[PDB]
Order: sequence, then C-alpha cells, then structure tokens
Amino acid sequence: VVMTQTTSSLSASLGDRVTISCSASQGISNYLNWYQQKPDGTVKLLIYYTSILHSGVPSRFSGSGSGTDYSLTISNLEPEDIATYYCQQYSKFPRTFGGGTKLEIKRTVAAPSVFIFPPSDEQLKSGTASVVCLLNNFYPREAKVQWKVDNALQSGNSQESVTEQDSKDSTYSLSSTLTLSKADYEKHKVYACEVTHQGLSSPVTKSFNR
Amino acid sequence: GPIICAGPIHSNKSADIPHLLGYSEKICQIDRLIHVSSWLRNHSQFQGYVGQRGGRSQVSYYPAENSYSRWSGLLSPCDADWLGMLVVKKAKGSDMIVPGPSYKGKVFFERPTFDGYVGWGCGSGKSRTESGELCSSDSRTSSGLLPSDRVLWIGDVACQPMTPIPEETFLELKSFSQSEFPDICKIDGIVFNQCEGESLPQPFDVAWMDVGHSHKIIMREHKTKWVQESSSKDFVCYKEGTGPCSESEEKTCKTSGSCRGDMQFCKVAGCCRCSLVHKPGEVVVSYGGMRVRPKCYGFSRMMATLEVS
Amino acid sequence: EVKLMESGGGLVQPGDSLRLSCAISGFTFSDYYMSWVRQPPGKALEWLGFIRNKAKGYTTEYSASVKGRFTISRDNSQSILYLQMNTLRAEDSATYYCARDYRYDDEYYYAMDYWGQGTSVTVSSASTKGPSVFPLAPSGTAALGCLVKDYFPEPVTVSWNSGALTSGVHTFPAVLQSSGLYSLSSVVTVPSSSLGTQTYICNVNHKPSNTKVDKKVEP
Repeated sequence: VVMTQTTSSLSASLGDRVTISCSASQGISNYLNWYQQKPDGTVKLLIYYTSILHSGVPSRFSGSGSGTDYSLTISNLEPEDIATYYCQQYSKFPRTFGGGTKLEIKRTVAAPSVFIFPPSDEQLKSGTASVVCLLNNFYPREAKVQWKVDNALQSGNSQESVTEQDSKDSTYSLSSTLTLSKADYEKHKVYACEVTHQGLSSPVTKSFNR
Repeated sequence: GPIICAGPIHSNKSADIPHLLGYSEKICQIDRLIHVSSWLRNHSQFQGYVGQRGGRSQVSYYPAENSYSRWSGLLSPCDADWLGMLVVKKAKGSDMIVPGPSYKGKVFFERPTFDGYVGWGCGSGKSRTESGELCSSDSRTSSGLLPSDRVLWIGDVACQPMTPIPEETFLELKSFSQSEFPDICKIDGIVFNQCEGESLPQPFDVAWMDVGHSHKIIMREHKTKWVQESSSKDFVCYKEGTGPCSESEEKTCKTSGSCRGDMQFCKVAGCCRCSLVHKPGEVVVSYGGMRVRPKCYGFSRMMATLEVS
Repeated sequence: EVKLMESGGGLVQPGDSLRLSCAISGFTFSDYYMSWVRQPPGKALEWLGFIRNKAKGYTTEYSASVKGRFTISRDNSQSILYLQMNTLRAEDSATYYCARDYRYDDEYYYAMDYWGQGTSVTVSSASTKGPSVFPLAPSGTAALGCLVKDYFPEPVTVSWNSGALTSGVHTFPAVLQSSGLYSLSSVVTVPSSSLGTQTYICNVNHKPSNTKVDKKVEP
C-alpha cells in the first residue's frame, strides 16, 4: 500500500483551522493513524483508527475519512502544533507511513537580502574554490538561485540549503554553495548569483570579479 | 422456497440475460438461478439457463442435510459472486474434485477451495459423469433449459458482507489455525504447513471462514453466534407477483421512506413494498481469542494432505 | 510515565553488524508488542518489524525491506528491546526509533502509541574526516561567515563568539556532496559600523573526529 500526503509543506496562520490530507493507493478500510514529529525528532501518536484521539492529545485535533481518503484537522493552530504530520495505514502487511506534511506560518512577503562570498585564500591554496550566495530573511520559502559564471548558467555544481522558518520573524534563509576547482575558478572573470523571488520586482543579481 | 421471484419458466434457451443494477433485481435473478446460468454461459460452452421451475431454492447440496440453504436468505458462493463479493473460479485441471458428491447428471457443481471458490461447468447437452471428472452427453439436457437438480452446491456455506480485517489480524489467525491442525501439510495445493514428506491427498470435512486475505482460516474448536442488523442490504423491494422494483424505484423506496413494507422494515426505514429477507442475520465467528465478521463461513469438504513422520 | 530510550547507533562500514537497543520505563514490558521504525534522512518513517508480547509468545514479523538481516528480540529480565542488524548496507543508514504499540483486537485498533527518541545509524564506507573552516569575509548591515567543508559523520556544531553572538546568525543544514563528505555554512548579519571594531570568531567543533576549530573572520 502507498500513502500520499497531498502537500509536502502547508502554510497557515495561528488560531485558524488546518487540514492535512492523506490519500491511499487502495482502500484501507479505516485502519489509519496519525503521528506528529517535531524538529527535535520526537514522535507522538495523535489519532488512531482515523478519528480516535490518543491519550493526552488536545481536543483541537480530529481526523476523519474513509476508503482511500483521510484527513487530520486542527481547529485552532496553536504554536506548539507547528510540526510535521505523518499518516500511517495498517490494513496491509508492511505498515506504511505517509510522506508527511510540515506546517509553516504565513507572514507578509519579505524579500531576500542577497550576499555573495568569493572563495577564501586558505581554500584556494588547497585545490578547491567555493562561491557562496546567501539569501537572508526572505518569505515565502520558495525562491530560485541561479549561478552564472561569465553569463553561463552553471548547473550540476551548486548545492542549496534552507533554514527552518524562524521563530522570530517566520522567514527563511538560503545558502547556495558553488563548488569549483581552482583551475576552473581561475578560468573565468565575472561570477554572479541570480535570485528570483516573489518580493523582488526583478531578478536581483549580486556579483564579484575574481 | 424463494426470496422474491418464483421459479422461472423460461421461453427459449437461446435468449440472453440482461445486466440489472438494482439490488432486488439481482436478488430476483439469483432466485431464478440466472447467475449460475450466466456463469455456465460465460465459461463452459453452455446454451441457455438452469433452475427450470424449481429455481434457486431447488438446487442440490452435497451434504444431504444442509442447514444454511434452509434459510432462503443466506448467500451461497454463487449468490455472493452475483453481488460482486467474491469470485467463483473456473476449474483448472489441477483443481481437486472431492469425492462424495453425486456428480451424475450435474451440469454445474461448486465447492470452496482453500484459496478461493471453484465451480465446475458442462457444455451443451452434456452433464457430469458419476466421478465428476467428465461430461458425457446426456440427451435429457438437450432442451438447454435444465432443472435446478442439475446444479450442485458443495458444502454448508453462508456468505455475508465482510467488514475487512488488518492483515496483522489475519497472520495471527493463520498462525493459530496451524496450531490447531499441526499435521496437515497442503490444502488444495496451497501450503498450509511446511512439510518434508507429505501424504496422499485425503478427504477433509472442516469448518472455515473467509476473512478476505490469502486463504481461509480452518478451525477445529470455535464459537459462532448470529446478530440481526436491519441494514439496507437486509431488505428487498418488489411489486407482488410483478417482480422486483427497478433500481431507481429501489433507491427511492429505501431512502425517502415513502413505499410499503413489513413492521421490521417500517420500524427502521419508515413507510412498491420492501420486507426483511429470511436469514438468522449475520454470523460472527469467535476463534482463538478474536471476533470476526467473515465474508463466508461454512463446513465444506476439501483435499488435505498429511504429515509422514 | 512510559519511556523508551534507544541506544547504540554510530558510523559502521557496509557488511558490518551493529546492535541497537531500547530501554523501557513505566509499563509492564512483557504485555506489549514492540516495533522498530527507521527514518532515512530526508525521507519518511519506514516501519521495519515487530516482536509480539508474552501472550502471543514472543513471535516476530519483519518488513520485506530487511527480512533475514535484522532480528528483533527482547530481554524481559532487563527490560530491553534489541534490533540486530547484520550485513548492513549503505541504504540502511537512518535514525532508528523503537515504539510500543497499543493493540485492541476486539476492534482492530493497532497503533504505535509511545516512541523512543531515536538513535542514529550511519552505514558508509568513508572514514571520519574533520572539517576545514574557511572564512566568509564581508563587503547598512553586513553579513559574514564560516564555511565548514568536507567532514564525515554528520554532527557539527557551530557557535559564534563562544555563545555571545546569537542574534542574526544562521547555521544552515549540512549538504552531502558527491564527494561523500558534508559541507555547511554558518553566517551572521552584523552592524556594518562595527566591522573591525569587533572580532567575530566562529568556533566549530565536530565531535566524531575530535576536531575543534575557531577561525577569525575579518574584512
């Protein structure tokens, strides 16, 4: 049996009602449970058998559903409820879990504050050059970073990382790290990072010259 | 005698049977043994219908006494097939025909196998040998429109809607079954225990239930008890002597409470007329700690092989 | 208070074996089935198998994923559940939870009602390597940072100015490179009007290699 949680992430505002939806590759005849994992890693039981609330779970939680379709519903998102929500079935032998649904808080659009860093000398003395682009305190998490060495989109040699949404301002921050050889680093002249985001009217680009 | 429609007195063996959508339309078709007939058409080079005048109530059952068929409202493997709840499989060369039943003259006979349900059919103008292994030509069948004695249903079976169980429960039942029947090695060719040397196929009178997983759960000691639900599937709609209500008429009679019916129907559904089908209700097995509402439940004969120690 | 505590994870090489164990508090251990569940990193909870209770005579069941390599077993005397992982392999690396499940056969209510904290297992062929830290020099407000690069086993802590500097720092999730070692940034926004009045040292330590480095980051 294959479970699908429709949305990987899911944005919401404190206090209002939230619904996470679980869909099953075949009818699981109500044998469905709901777990909640918080970032520390901890896991707790919330609902078992579609709608039965596990001991000590608050009443704002409820789940329901049938056949192949099941849903978890917090009636007042409260800050503690910000966590990843996993569903899991037990009609067929390999107990299988969903893919989870992490809960993000909605805030006003925020534009990134883009910085770039050129590879440091210690690093170059050692055979690798790393260019690093930073996107600071942006919202929503979706954003696209483009690396352009002498105006050529370089793809296959960058890696990105996003923080978890901040407790303080509900923003994200992203770092893209362009990993090169010192050979291929010295082979070009203009290095640029391109950032397209909802709060940017036009693609901001910060760049440096070797 | 029947549940809706009295035994059918069919016009011609070459006429085809429609697929109806109503519940009571099908319950009638089962009363007129239309379902076994279609099976034979769909599968065995058969021309026509079966159950002439006698109908479903007049079929032959292997154990000569046969309690569940005394209640018109219990479903047989074929009746449960006709409502999509299960499949009565076409016999394979390998499928073992139990000895005991009187196969002489039979055009269709069926038994539960360990991993399903198997029925046997015969072609035009044919009927089964006395062994069951061959249809020799029987010119008493050449009319194509045969009585219900040409239909054989092996075993004392009941089939009901099943609330399905987590496979975890099934593995745990499966295990207990092996623990009550430690000596059996293979049933109807499906591995029941794992054995080194296995005996010759022997005949096997057994209780079992279909819990809807890989195979049935054979039980030595257990407890069965029946409860009546008054459900929407427990009531049939008809115009007396005119047959069953159409599908639309039926959907309406049960949901808008505006038709007629017996007290038991009106008590729960309010008040074409629909009444309660005669059965003890639905059976609930109690086996090795657990309670299960099974798909089918019965006492059949299957082919088990035993351990050589 | 039902408690479960996993223990015994680490970095082992493919083919290696490794035994995890789960310690029980607050409830009659022999009563409950127990399951082992693993969560590959950047993945979802996988369920692996379980061991029934004394009533159903300590039988076990295993997901296809690991049948014949893993082995669940309990030690009623010590109140410990064990996961025995033989012929380990790169795909096995994940964090491993044990969890007690609640069973109501009469209604078919089967659910994993109390969980451990997780113990992390990494199965890899690479030997521990400590990180290289290179600075991320500056130019309203300014941003500056460290680049922790090329380190195996994952846990790397990064703090700034020995814990004084906390507001406005971001330490990013490590990323596994095609090299098979990890790399990460930790960066901070500072008033640009102090860039040079104030020393910023990011102190990174990486426990598995006993590597500890403080780097000064200057303009």
